[PDB]
Amino acid sequence: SCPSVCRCDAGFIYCNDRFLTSIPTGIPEDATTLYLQNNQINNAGIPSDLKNLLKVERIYLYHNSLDEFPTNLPKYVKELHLQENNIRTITYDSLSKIPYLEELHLDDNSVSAVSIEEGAFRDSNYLRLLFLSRNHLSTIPWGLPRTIEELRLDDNRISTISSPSLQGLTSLKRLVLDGNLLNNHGLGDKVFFNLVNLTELSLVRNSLTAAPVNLPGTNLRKLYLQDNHINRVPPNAFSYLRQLYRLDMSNNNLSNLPQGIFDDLDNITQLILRNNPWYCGCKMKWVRDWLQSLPVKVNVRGLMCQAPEKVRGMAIKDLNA
Amino acid sequence: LCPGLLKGVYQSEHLFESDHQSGAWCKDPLQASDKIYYMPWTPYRTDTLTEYSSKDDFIAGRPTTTYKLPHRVDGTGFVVYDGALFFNKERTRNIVKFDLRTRIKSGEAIIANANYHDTSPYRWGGKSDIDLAVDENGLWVIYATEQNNGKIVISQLNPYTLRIEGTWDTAYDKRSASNAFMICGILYVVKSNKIDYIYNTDQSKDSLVDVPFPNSYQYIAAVDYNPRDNLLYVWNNYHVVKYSLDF
Ligand SMILES: *[C@@H]1O[C@H](CO)[C@@H](O)[C@H](O)[C@H]1NC(C)=O
Ligand SMILES: [Ca+2]
Repeated sequence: SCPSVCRCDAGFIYCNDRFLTSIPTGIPEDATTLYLQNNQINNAGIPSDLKNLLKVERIYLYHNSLDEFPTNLPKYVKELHLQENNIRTITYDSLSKIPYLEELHLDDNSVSAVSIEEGAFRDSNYLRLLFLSRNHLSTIPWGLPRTIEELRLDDNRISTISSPSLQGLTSLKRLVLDGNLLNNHGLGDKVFFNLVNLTELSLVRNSLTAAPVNLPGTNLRKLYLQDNHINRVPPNAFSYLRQLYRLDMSNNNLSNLPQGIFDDLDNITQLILRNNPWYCGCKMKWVRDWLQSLPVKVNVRGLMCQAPEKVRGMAIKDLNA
Repeated sequence: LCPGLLKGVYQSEHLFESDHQSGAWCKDPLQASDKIYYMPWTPYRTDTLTEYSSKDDFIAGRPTTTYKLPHRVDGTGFVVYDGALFFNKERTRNIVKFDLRTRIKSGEAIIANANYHDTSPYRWGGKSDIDLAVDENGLWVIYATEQNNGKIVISQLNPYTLRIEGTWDTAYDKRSASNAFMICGILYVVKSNKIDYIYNTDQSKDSLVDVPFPNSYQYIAAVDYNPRDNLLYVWNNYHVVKYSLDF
């Protein structure tokens, strides 16, 4: 029941790694999972009859010649892997052929800011996972489905973020924004505020010069802010983040902390503060007292004096004056 | 020094129950140390290794340090060998050589024609498409090629030059394997239940076997052999345990 070139075994059709420019037409109707990666397949090699495989639930098509978003896919596909492809335009039509899509990976493609037809996602209402790692996005799309639960936008050129882009994504749980070009003015007022179910916020390797305020503390457990160039921390940045049990701020330019910002971090467990230029003045004395009052449960790293030179390298909780 | 031909595998220790169902753990069998390295499995999110100073401090959850890997890892096939970690970079058939002391990747190697990313993982999946193994003969790579029809294929790999130094085609399907490990150039295929297949590379010959393997819990995530104390380091459904071996 299988083509000559590919090899099929109990629902699993192996057509991967065969120099395929086109998809075989003679396909088992009882198909379940498809392997078509590492071929030369572009958008014209998709038959119209492919649509009628009502039992196909996972499709792997990474590393092909898809030079835009594919049509004629099995109506009931739940997992789609389109990475390492040359994808540019994304139409409403294309996504609407698979509204029962649950999980989407678009790593290593050439998708940009406006490259998505506005309102394309208005139909895919099962879409829960979204991977835009390594694309060409200069901003964040507005018409994203509420059903989105994860969002990876790592290694793009994201510099600016409007509020109603992320508002409406209450199902959003993890928000990954590594390697983007984000500054505090590039941030929305209360753009993160409405993500009630947000759990992780990862903003590693950006250009932030201050700790962001108006963060949702309803479910935030882990907050990542490493590899930034942060000077200040606004007194209300960690307010109400009482479920925050993890927070990382390594490699920043932080010298001093304003008084009583961690009063609200009740459920904190791990606080990593490595590679920071800590000055130990009268402004820093409040920390020392706070460290000693701390339950033994919570671990803290990278909290040592670099300034003054006299007490450089020395642990802050041990000093007199 | 070859311990002998395997006669039986039995549970020995139960360290604790982790909060992740899948993952892997082992030691550096070529280092005289009590260092334990620990990597829990989360798909598309795995890029770290936590180092522990001792067995007691491991159970207490008292880590020595954490290693941030240059790439993601696919499956629970990682291995530590002579102060250097080896793992499978996500969505690729590339094994990454990672020097733990200087904390730099010192190289990389492509495992020719390997199926990857849940194309031929183990039974339980989790991108187990590539599993690394250490024995008396050196460093190995266990995978499945599309030419060998998804059935287990083993190659001997130079840990310092990352060259493939020989290949053997077996007859056991990798999707069937619950895991696998190497001893004295002898392959041990687990089904879960049983070791129901072995491959002796010295002879380029295989044989069907029937050695018991503890079904203590169902989700056998990882199985890695150790030539130093001659043990199995197994992760089975949230549980961190050791198996003893009968020779
Ligand atoms: C958060 O997740 C829960 C899952 O039980 C869901 O019922 C709820 O609608 C989500 N949003 C909010 C705001 O609770
Ligand atoms: Ca193994």
